Amino acid sequence: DILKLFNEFIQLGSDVELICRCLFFLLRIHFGQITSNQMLVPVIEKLRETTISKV
Amino acid sequence: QPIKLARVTKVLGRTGSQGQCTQVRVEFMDDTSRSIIRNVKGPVREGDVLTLLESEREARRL
Amino acid sequence: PDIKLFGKWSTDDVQINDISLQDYIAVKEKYAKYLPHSAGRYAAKRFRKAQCPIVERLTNSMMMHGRNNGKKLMTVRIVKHAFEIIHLLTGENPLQVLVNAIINSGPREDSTRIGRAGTVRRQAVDVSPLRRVNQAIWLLCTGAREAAFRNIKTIAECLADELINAAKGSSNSYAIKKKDELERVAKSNR
Amino acid sequence: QLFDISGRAPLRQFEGHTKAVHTVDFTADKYHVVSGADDYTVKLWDIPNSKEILTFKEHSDYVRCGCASKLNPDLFITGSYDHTVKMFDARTSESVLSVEHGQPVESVLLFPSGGLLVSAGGRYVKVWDMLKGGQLLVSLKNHHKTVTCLCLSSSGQRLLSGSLDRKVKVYSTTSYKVVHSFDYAASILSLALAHEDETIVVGMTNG
Amino acid sequence: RRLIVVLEGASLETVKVGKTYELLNCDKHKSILLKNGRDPGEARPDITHQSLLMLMDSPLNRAGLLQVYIHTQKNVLIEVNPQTRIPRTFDRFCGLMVQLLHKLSVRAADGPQKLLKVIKNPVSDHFPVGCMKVGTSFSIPVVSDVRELVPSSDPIVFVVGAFAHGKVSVEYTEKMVSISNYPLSAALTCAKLTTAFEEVWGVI
Amino acid sequence: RRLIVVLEGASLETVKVGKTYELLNCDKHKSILLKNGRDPGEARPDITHQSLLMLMDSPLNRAGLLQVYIHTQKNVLIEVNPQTRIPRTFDRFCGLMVQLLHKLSVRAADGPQKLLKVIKNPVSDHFPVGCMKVGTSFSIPVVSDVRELVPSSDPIVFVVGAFAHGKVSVEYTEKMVSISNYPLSAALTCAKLTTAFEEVWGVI
RNA sequence: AGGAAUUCCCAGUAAGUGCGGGUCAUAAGCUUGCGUUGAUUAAGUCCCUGCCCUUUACACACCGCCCGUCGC
Ligand SMILES: Nc1ncnc2c1ncn2[C@@H]1O[C@H](CSCC[C@H](N)C(=O)O)[C@@H](O)[C@H]1O
Ligand SMILES: Nc1ncnc2c1ncn2[C@@H]1O[C@H](CSCC[C@H](N)C(=O)O)[C@@H](O)[C@H]1O
Ligand SMILES: [Mg+2]
Ligand SMILES: [Mg+2]
Repeated sequence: DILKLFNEFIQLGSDVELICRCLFFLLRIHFGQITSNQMLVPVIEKLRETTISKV
Repeated sequence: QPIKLARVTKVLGRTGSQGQCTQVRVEFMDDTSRSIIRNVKGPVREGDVLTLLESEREARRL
Repeated sequence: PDIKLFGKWSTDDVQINDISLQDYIAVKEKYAKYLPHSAGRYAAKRFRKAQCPIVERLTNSMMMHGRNNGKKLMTVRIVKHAFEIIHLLTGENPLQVLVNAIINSGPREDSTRIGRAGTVRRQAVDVSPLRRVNQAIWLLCTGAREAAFRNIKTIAECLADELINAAKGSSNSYAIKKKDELERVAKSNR
Repeated sequence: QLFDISGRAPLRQFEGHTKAVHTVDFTADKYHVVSGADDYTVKLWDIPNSKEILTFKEHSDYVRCGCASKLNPDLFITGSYDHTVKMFDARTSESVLSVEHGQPVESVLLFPSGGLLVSAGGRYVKVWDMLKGGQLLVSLKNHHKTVTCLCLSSSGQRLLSGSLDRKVKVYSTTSYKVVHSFDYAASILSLALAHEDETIVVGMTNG
Repeated sequence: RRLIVVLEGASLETVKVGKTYELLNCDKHKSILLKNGRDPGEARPDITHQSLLMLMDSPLNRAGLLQVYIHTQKNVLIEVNPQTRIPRTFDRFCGLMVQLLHKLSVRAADGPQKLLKVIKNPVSDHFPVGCMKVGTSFSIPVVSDVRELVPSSDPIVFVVGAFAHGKVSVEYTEKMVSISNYPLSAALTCAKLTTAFEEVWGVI
Repeated sequence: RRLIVVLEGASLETVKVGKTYELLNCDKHKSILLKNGRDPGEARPDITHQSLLMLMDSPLNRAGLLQVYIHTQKNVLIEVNPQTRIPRTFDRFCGLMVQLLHKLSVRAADGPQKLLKVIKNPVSDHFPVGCMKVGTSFSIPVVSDVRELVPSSDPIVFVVGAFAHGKVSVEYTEKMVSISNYPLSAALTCAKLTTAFEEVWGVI
């Protein structure tokens, strides 16, 4: 859920640095588990496009 | 429910509220690459191996 | 050369069937000694007593219980007699018997208490391997002491039968009863 | 009761039997015991486990003589004053072979090689083969009283029999004929042989 | 196998009036209870008295398979020997506690063995290890059959409160059970716990 | 169907000391009792005390399925209402007994309905029709299982001795039974009697 | 073999044992040295009981205003 909510926050363009610091910390610590779950595939695709585009 | 094995990755700290147990991060020895937070009673350091009867319960939950 | 405890019990044949307790039971080739009396400083630093051989730890913890403290040679001979009796009765390596007894006697989860004046509540918690070994040794020594008290039976035979029953996993032993009740209370408090 | 040869108190006590027990012996493996008592039953116990493994009730009188085969832990023979020597053996719940003797059986011995069973009843000493079940190869009497005990020498050929008439008879197994005699002051209840023929011990009626 | 009965919250305590010491009763000491703002109606030695009469005369104690513990309100633990003969009438009963509570022990007149002895807290130390520990209370909605809870060959601990009001709550019990749909006295509760036990264990 | 129990040989009487009227109690009246040489120890009112407490508190009675009768040594026959509450404390119990003997009966505190009243001898006349009488004592060589003696839908009369020493013997009892091989108290005999009849009649 | 309450204690530490001295104070059924044997658990939090402080050296990096009352 938080990854979906983070996607909305980056697109609005408000408080990007705090969310980006929060976002990158979750991805590293759950890197092994996130890869296995196929349900999270669409979320990362949307996150991948938004994150680099906004920064 | 089969017996589970976990390895301690990071030692967080002592609860204070819940006696004097230690919150630790544990990752399962299976190739599932999962990781949860558990409460340990007694001296524990990084690299220890823990035996879990129940792998579903989480230390910090609502 | 091969180092054998008391000159007759080998350590190569000893194997540990628990992966969690492999790093906290010192019985293998590096920790093999002739006698359980080394006069080291194993209480100097945290976690260092994991390097002390398990037989010396059993000797130390058998001195605390039901004795005037400071008499180590008596405890060494008690341990030697117990090992001899175990070998006579069961016919296998007493070191394997002791290792299996310590593996079986150790609780896996305990109950952390939150206590007020009125009532006390519990939460089931994990137990570290070092505390597993400590409680296993403590329970075996206490069970042997309690069995030996006010009976025509010397401490050596009670210790021998306690290790035999714990290694077998039988419920006739003190440590198995304590471990089962602790896990039962932890299960009830999940 | 199990005892240590250097202790003072029994290591293990077995409470299964109800009346007096008179015969007890180990097995081929050194961790089980077979016992026979006067309650017409014979029980097999485990030493480390401290419990009775198995029981048998197939005899009609006092059971006072028993032997266990050295080759196999499963095979052992039980004799009684009921005129029957029943071999309780293998891994089953009943006797596999039985043998009839004309007098109460004082003692039984199993010859290690060849499966020969020697049984003593009254004056008679009877030899039975296990290649063919219940085959009396030879029955012999050289005593003028009841035969008490039967012993085997270190060599397979020599065999000794003691009785109540102050007289011990030494036979060859090959010929089944007496080759020597020994004469004593009192009736020989026990006859014991050391390694080779180093020491001969005879225990009497009196002290 | 045995049955362990622990009397929780016994109202056994000693007070002095005039030159004499006697156990605190609600009726005999009505005036002094009103003094110091102590609420009346808790000084009830009778509940322990009626409960004790049922245990010590029960066939299970007669056969030697009953052991009784008393935990008073002042956190004092008392061991009850099965060979003890408790006073049947109220007055001389109170003399025993006044004898017991000051001298900390009671020796038999015709026997060298002690009969009543005060020991170290907590009571959980003195149970056989591995025994099951169950309490009795009406607050449980479900009525449980006593015969079903009886172990075949293991000791078990049953805790009965010795108070007219209140709920049994001690640390060592693992389950709470009710065995009747009606509120009953502690003494009768002692009866229905024991009377099921002899029939399972073959004492008739 | 209903269980009727009569307490035979009860030791209930009132004596005069000073200007006040007090129940004849053994302990309280050692000085008076020794005079005239009548035997001490016979006056044992407390046996009636705990017996009523066990009987009245039993689940059968609050079900409406119990009747208790008192036949004292001085040949007084007493009825008790099932709604009656027996005092737990002994002297309050001796309080109520005193007013019965002189005032012949007692009304409820909140109503005119009768809780206690002494009626005419014999007790056999008030028994319901088609009821058979059974006696209880230890001396019988054969022990009777109480579960066998219960009738399915017939009222039943049992006699329990409330006296100190002796044996029950009354004319209207048709048969005599024993319930155990041990010497039991009248309270426990009342305790066991009420216990067995409970499950058979569907009361739990 | 000593209840309820309460006191003390983290490494040659707790506990046991012997052997000396009486030293310008104190010390006699006491006081102090010396040696021998020698352990179980713990190396961390402010949850209770409290104690000591604070809330105005500009590398990189991090962070971005404690509040209220009465007097003059
Ligand atoms: N039906 C029943 N089953 C088991 N125990 C009972 C019981 N009725 C009463 N008790 C026990 O008897 C004691 C006195 S009865 C006191 C009543 C109190 N409200 C209560 O039930 O707890 C209590 O401690 C209670 O545990
Ligand atoms: N085992 C038993 N079975 C049935 N009733 C018994 C009993 N033991 C005692 N009672 C009853 O309890 C009362 C007091 S006991 C009275 C003493 C007498 N010797 C006896 O053992 O019975 C008696 O009235 C008797 O009827
Ligand atoms: Mg002490
Ligand atoms: Mg000294």
